[PDB]
Amino acid sequence: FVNQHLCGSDLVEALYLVCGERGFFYTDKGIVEQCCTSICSLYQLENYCN
Repeated sequence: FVNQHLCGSDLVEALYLVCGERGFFYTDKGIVEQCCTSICSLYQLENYCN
């Protein structure tokens, strides 16, 4: 969807548009530190949801 930073608000909003089913995975938070101030990788973000 985007090739820049998104941070929770967008990180979560995207993980939502990324999967759109069971609210993707968002509890442990093994990320958000490089996808908010740094760029991420839609490929990896598309693997958080089941």
